[PDB]
Amino acid sequence: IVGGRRARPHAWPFMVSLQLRGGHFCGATLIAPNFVMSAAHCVANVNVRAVRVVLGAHNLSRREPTRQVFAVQRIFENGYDPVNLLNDIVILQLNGSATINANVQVAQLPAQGRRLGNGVQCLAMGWGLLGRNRGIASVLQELNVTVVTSLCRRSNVCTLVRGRQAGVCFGDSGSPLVCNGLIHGIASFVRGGCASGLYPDAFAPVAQFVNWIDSIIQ
Ligand SMILES: *[C@@H]1O[C@H](CO[C@@H]2O[C@@H](C)[C@@H](O)[C@@H](O)[C@@H]2O)[C@@H](O[C@@H]2O[C@H](CO)[C@@H](O)[C@H](O)[C@H]2NC(C)=O)[C@H](O)[C@H]1NC(C)=O
Repeated sequence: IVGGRRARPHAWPFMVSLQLRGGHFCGATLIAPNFVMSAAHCVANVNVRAVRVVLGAHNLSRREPTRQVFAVQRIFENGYDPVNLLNDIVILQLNGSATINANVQVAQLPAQGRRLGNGVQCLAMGWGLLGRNRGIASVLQELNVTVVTSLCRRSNVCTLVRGRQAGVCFGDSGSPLVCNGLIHGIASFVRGGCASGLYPDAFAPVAQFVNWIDSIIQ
């Protein structure tokens, strides 16, 4: 997240960090005790059996007892198109079920097909790069963004910060976009580099995949 701010500790208990030996590489959202939702791009070229799903985290640089770590048991895809950057969503079934508490919670999803109008206010978040040249964040970052339909296709939910350069960046892919209390997007891709101030950030439109999601998590 470029130009954002540190989130209050555990302000978003549904926020997930996907990690590999080296550490954080993508975000995710807890949508049920044993299911997380992320971007298909995140697991396209990675050894799923090596991925660690970290719940209840805030500062990735410190050892946190509030954390709960799981492995990926199964993957559910929905037609991800790596060339056109479409259907960038995947559901990862965990090797166990999370203990729901103050630091680990299930997110609320929108109604199937619900679209967001131009002007909707959302909150983007993630442990991605802090700048168009700053590196991965230690403390979870959040950012106020506005939904825009221009310079965006109907197959995406896009957002833009006006009056300054800010937005999601590398490492934020798969992270949730919260709008009106519901997870309406999954960070997918940027254009013109991070926080260009020109191209809106693109997210997978969660609302379009609700019936699919529900068929899997019950
Ligand atoms: C910046 O964003 C915060 C948080 O956004 C809201 O909550 C998110 C979880 C998501 O649901 C978004 O769609 C929401 O817009 C805004 O904080 C709210 O501020 C109002 C007063 O302006 C207050 O009454 C609410 O309780 C706050 N909500 C929360 C959860 O903190 C804030 O207004 C935004 N600022 C700007 C200038 O956009």
